Amino acid sequence: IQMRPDLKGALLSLIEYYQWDKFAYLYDSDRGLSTLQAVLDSAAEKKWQV
Amino acid sequence: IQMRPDLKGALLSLIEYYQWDKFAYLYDSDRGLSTLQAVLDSAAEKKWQV
Repeated sequence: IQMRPDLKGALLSLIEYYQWDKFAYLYDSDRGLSTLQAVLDSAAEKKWQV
Repeated sequence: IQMRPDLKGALLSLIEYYQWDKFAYLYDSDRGLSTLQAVLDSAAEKKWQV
């Protein structure tokens, strides 16, 4: 019973609102890279230079 | 006692050999992401577009 909501989708919509294209993604090897894969897989569909 | 040698240094030295600057890194989550962290952390040290 994962009480925490899936944050992957939330952050993906915010970067789309500000219309970013070239940023830096500082990640810690702690909470998992599930939010890192989500933006790395989407780094090809919507182009980004992350 | 890990029999398999570390590949992280080897691949980085070959990419530096072919002198690549923009490539595609198709990784599978199966064998881990230790090599994925090696290219991502070295993506900034040499300024690549992965």
